[PDB]
Amino acid sequence: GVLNQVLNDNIRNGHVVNQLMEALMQLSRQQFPTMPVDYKRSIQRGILLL
Amino acid sequence: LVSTEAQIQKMSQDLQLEALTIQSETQFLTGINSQAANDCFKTLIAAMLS
Repeated sequence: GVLNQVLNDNIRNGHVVNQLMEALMQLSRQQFPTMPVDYKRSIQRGILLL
Repeated sequence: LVSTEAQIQKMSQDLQLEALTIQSETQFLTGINSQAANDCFKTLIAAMLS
């Protein structure tokens, strides 16, 4: 009898995070051609923290 | 305008200014104030008209 704002039921059971991490690890393995290595290092360390 | 320190700090962290070593990259911070920006803005346009 009451309205509700329900989630997807593929999010409640955390699976999308696997897609996410796979994409992120790919992005880590890529180079930053235009930029130095230290910036890349900083970014990927910040990604490893999480 | 953007604040000078708020942008310069981003620039500074992007450049990773090592203390010991001498660098050409400190000189890039020379003359970054406003009142020169306005000076150029007032010089260029008047020149293009004249």
